[PDB]
Amino acid sequence: LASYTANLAAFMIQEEFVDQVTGLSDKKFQRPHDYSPPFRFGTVPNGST
Amino acid sequence: KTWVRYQETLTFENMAGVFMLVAGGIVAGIFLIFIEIAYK
Ligand SMILES: *[C@@H]1O[C@H](CO)[C@@H](O)[C@H](O)[C@H]1NC(C)=O
Repeated sequence: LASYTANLAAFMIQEEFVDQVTGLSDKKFQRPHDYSPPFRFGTVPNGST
Repeated sequence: KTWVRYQETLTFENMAGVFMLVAGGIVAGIFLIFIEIAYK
C-alpha cells in the first residue's frame, strides 16, 4: 500500500502533457464534424500564411 | 519521418527484492512451523 501510494504520488510528480492536435496533417484538420465540438482556427488576412 | 522523427518509477523496481525476501521468509517459516509441530 505504501509503495502504491508512493507510485501514485510520483506519477503526479512525473507530470506529462498530451495535446489535442499534434500535426498539420491531422484528421481533425479534415472536417470538424469528425468530432462533436467543431473547433475553429483562422489566419491573418492577405498574409503569406 | 524517415530518420529524425523515428526514434529507437514503475512497479518492477519495488517488487523483485521484496518478493524474494518474502519468499525466503516463507521458506524459512514453513521449516520453523514444522519444528514447532515437532515440538508440540
Ligand atoms: C485584403 O485584400 C483585399 C483585396 O481586395 C483588400 O480589398 C483589403 O483591403 C485587404 N485588407 C484586409 C481586409 O486584410
